[PDB]
Amino acid sequence: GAMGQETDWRSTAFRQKLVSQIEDAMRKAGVAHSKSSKDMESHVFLKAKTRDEYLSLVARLIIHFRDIHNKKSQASV
Repeated sequence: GAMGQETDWRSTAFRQKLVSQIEDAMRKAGVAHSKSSKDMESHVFLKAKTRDEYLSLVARLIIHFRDIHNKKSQASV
């Protein structure tokens, strides 16, 4: 798989993998404004209080991206 535990979201592998996801969704999402994925993920982390807060804000971000590019929906940035 990838990992067994779940009490170390501060691990490089963790943030790393997540960073790639956000970068992938954005790419296919077709957007441009903020600094960059790396910068976006970094902010979310420092903005989060726990592995949940981050994983939460991250998911919403990725999902919102898929919708914007998905079209035929609301999509409000």
